[PDB]
Amino acid sequence: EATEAGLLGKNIMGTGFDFELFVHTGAGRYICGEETALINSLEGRRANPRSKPPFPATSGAWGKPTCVNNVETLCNVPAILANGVEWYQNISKSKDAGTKLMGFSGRVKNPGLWELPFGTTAREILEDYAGGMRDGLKFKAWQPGGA
Amino acid sequence: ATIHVDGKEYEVNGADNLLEACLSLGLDIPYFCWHPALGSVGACRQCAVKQYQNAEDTRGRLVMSCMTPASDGTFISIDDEEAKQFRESVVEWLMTNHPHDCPVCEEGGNCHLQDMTVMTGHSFRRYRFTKRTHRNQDLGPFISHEMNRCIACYRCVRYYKDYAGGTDLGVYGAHDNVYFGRPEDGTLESEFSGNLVEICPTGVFTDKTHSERYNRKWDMQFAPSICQQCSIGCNISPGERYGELRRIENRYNGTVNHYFLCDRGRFGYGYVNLKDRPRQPVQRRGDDFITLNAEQAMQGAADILRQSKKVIGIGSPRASVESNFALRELVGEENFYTGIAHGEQERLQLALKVLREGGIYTPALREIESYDAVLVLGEDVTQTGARVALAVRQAVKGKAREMAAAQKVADWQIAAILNIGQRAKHPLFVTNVDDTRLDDIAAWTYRAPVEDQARLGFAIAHALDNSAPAVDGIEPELQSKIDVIVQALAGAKKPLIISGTNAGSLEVIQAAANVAKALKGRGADVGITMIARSVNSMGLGIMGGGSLEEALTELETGRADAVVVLENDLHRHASATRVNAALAKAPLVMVVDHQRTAIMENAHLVLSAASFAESDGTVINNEGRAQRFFQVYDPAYYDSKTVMLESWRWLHSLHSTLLSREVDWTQLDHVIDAVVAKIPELAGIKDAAPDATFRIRGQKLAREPHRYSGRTAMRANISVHEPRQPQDIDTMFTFSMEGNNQPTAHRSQVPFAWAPGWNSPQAWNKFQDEVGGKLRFGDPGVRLFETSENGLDYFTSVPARFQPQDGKWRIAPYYHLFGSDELSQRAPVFQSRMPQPYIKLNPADAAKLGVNAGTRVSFSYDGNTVTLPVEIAEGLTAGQVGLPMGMSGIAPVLAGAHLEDLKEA
Amino acid sequence: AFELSAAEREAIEHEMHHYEDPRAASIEALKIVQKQRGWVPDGAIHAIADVLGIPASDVEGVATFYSQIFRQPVGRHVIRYCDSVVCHINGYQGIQAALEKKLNIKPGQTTFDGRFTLLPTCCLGNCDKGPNMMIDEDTHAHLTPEAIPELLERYK
Ligand code: SF4
Ligand code: SF4
Ligand code: SF4
Ligand code: FES
Ligand code: FES
Ligand SMILES: [Ca+2]
Repeated sequence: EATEAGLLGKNIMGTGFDFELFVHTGAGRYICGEETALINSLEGRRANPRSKPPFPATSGAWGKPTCVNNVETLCNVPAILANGVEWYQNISKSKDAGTKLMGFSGRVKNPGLWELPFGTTAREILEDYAGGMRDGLKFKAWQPGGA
Repeated sequence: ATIHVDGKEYEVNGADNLLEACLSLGLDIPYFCWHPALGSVGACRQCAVKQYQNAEDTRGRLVMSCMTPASDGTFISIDDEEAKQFRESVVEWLMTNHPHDCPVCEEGGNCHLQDMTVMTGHSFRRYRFTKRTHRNQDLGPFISHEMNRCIACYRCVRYYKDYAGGTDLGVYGAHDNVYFGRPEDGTLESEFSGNLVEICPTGVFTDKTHSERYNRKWDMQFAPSICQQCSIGCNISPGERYGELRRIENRYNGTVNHYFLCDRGRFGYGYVNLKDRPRQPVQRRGDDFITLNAEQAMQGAADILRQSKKVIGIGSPRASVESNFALRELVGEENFYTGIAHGEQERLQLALKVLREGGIYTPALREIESYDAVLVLGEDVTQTGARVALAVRQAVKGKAREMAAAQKVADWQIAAILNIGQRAKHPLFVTNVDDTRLDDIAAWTYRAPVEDQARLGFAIAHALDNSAPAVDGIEPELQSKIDVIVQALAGAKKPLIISGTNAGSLEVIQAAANVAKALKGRGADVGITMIARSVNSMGLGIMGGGSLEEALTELETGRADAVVVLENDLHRHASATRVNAALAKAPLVMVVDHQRTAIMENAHLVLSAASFAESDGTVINNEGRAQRFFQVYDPAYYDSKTVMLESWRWLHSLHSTLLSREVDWTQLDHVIDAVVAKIPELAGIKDAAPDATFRIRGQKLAREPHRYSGRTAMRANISVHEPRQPQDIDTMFTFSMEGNNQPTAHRSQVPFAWAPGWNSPQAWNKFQDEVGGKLRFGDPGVRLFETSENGLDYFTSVPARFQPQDGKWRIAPYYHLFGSDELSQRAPVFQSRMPQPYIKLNPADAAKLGVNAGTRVSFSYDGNTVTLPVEIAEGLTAGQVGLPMGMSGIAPVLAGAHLEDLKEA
Repeated sequence: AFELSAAEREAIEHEMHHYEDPRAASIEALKIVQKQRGWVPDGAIHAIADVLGIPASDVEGVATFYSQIFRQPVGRHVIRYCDSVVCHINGYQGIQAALEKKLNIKPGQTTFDGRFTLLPTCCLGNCDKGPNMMIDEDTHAHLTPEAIPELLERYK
């Protein structure tokens, strides 16, 4: 649809900047998530990571400078460039600027996914956003990041 | 740079790795995945040390010595608590799943994993769970494979892919079920697969030929010798036990053949322990053969030579300099004929003229890899001598190396270099009759006859310099390819021109010399190398003499009634019927040889000469350097009836008994004095190894390690009374353990690599001033040549275009690696590896003959209609039939010769 | 005796049109062979190596490295049940026992009629919706051991 609308191709809305987008569906190994091993798997090789400090920003995929970014980083950048920078610094009074897709999972009453600003404690998320846990559970432990 | 290890200041290189800098200082850091010739990866974590930035620090950080650059201001520590217990944990993790089969392992006392397990000091086992097992694979007749012993250090695939360029072995597996090998079962088609025995620190890839008739490393009597299979002259360490040669090891030499051998030189030692070898002086009288000792055989041979009127000494390129000169002194100097064809001798003389009179520096094997472009003219480098082809592979990778170095990344991390490179290759232009194994990395491959390759070289030389003679009839697309070649060569800082005498024509050598002169005339740092046929063919050319055909005419005419053939088959260098008739017409034939050849029949006397495992001698490289090989064992230690004396010893005693009627068992350095006092061109060979009266700190050098076993029961099956150790007056070596193999000894030639705590082939790093570089206290062999001030002239003789004809067929050489040498094909292990004798036809030629692939056709040479099955070759040209040189019944003289009557059998 | 169909060659060549290096399309070529034939046979490695130009060792290593590139023959329906920790808390041992009692096999093996092949999977990315599984690129969440025979009867 973006290619049909004149974007994501050659001379995007009369700029001369040429960009082409592709989707590479991997077969699946958890080590492919790391950036150097993602680069190695993108080149059709086994997904072994690479040593540092030869960085991907200097020599990545096929010896060319590359940048690997998460989905949420590239979902947060267009809101930054569309709404401003001072607005992005003025949504949460914490050292980590911006919003994060947080949420609890595992025998919870409402295990879901909600976008919340940084500095929000896990307790309020668990008791109101997750709604607490189910009947007969005492919440003996938790893990901030997934596994 | 200045670093501080263990609270002690050291001065190491700045751009190298910390692991190699610490190993160059004699310190001990265990390692599994780093190799000096393969770069550094992180497949293990064995080289861990503790690094500090400031002069004083408490915690530090556990880093890898092969990933840390040896920069100015690093304060690393090795034998602290944390790094030592981490290395102990890593060797514990390697012994987590390792089979309990050390005494039934081919490595045993040659295993790096044992050395680094003992060095870390880990004996108590806390692992109680099950181990990991794998199946096995059949990797041909050379490399025995078993996967249980592996530690996943990735050195095998790193060598086999990045260094050797092989497209067979690789990594197939997962987290713990990681496999190293081939997707199917079959022979490794790479010509460098035999270096996996020493590349692998474990017993995964082992020597099958040494697995049969196996002995341990400490039981091996070693010697420093030279490989006699082709002209590259790689320094080897043959090692024997119980009177038979058992294993050839790679001998380190930083100028030629640093770390890797080829398959032919590694596995073609099966001819010296054949049971049909001449072990006695056998003389035939009447119609039956009698066996003599040395004394009365020498007396009888001298009597028959005295009764003769003229003696013809036919040398061989396989024989040493000392033996050929001993023949040249036994017979007259005016009549001494080199055992090669007239065309072969002309090509060898032209190659020597280019080498020592062309004014162009000839690179050694190590410094071929530092050149910026390679042009190979008419030479199957990957099949004649493959070590230059491996160095060409490294020179091709040099472009990726220098492009990575332009990005300010270190040179010891090969992963980043191959990351930056990405199939970026230096210009490699190979010309041959058919496809080569270098075509995978070559910038261009030219499939054409020998005359067309020579004309291509003449076109390259004319485009590089207009003073060269022009060649006409060049097609515009071929002219564009010439333009591409010359603009790649003109932009190269250090171009290289490779040729050889195996092409079968003089004009290819002339074209290579013309291109080298054109590159030198414009100020480039051009090098030129020529791959000769046999191990000491260039020494035979330097000594010189008549061709074999001149000797055959002399024998057929009747001017000489006595012929002495030294270590020559005589059927590879001339036609069989003519040689047989000439030898039958001669009233006296003496054959001084170590192999049962076809000329021993109807030969009046056979002298049991000694092979390179049983003789001392000097061989001259294709580069031009003169190295010398030493004896491994005394053949009379077991089965004392046999003598098996050296060829030069036999001929010199024959000459002495001819003159003074007395037998003189002389000494090797006397023969060296003779060759440096008689031949001024050979005056430099008394600098490779010193005199026999050379003892460092008073004592000699040991053939065998200090733990030589069974010294009082090795010969007890025939005599409990232990014989005296064989006294060696020829060399600086004693035959038993009381010599010296200390790494810090003032010497250039090392029998074997053994250090306390280092029982592996990775113990060679203690014998070098810097690891992975040159050998300490110099290198074996001296150059014997200097770059001439004034070069040759431009060779005006440009050959014409090869025009095919229907009646006459041109024989195209192929030179299979395992079948183009008599000494290689005499080995029983090469028979299951070598291909069957075939012939090669064009599709158009097969259509005009009406035959299909696999059908026998009969061709007539020397009046013999012999039949061979055909193969369809796409790269071959019309009017040419392809033949494997060096085969049984197919002499290498036929390369460039014509063929008639190509009829279907 | 393996050979490549015309559609396979067109798809593989169009995939190599998307990358600078033809080596980068090896995983997608193996995936195309998997989508057409169900698994990657021995001759397919050499076919992909000959089409792409990379050696067969690299293709074999790529095929044997990634989990969802099957080299052993599988059934017509690959059941891929979650083996991770969130579905462990939500309960995957019950549905594993239900599958083992229904198909009468062990994980990693196929049924005798070739109808199903049971396999654990690292994760499905559907952690918030309870235990999850995939059958023939069809995902299922909020699973119960009682609904396993009902869920398994809609596949051929
Ligand atoms: S087979 Fe040998 S060289 Fe290869 S990874 Fe294993 S231990 Fe290292
Ligand atoms: S490779 Fe070394 S450690 Fe392994 S079984 Fe052989 S001798 Fe023992
Ligand atoms: S390249 Fe030649 S000299 Fe070197 S090991 Fe091989 S056969 Fe021997
Ligand atoms: S030697 Fe293997 S990590 Fe350095
Ligand atoms: S843990 Fe099962 S879907 Fe992620
Ligand atoms: Ca001797």
